[PDB]
Amino acid sequence: ATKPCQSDKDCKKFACRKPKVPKCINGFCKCVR
Repeated sequence: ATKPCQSDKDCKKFACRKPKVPKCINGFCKCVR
C-alpha cells in the first residue's frame, strides 16, 4: 500500500538524496529538502 503521514513512524528509514529528509505531505509520507 501507499505510505500515509507521521512519516517518522510511518516509513521505516525513509532516506533520500541530501539535502532531504522524511516528512509528511498532507496525509502521506515523502521526503522534502
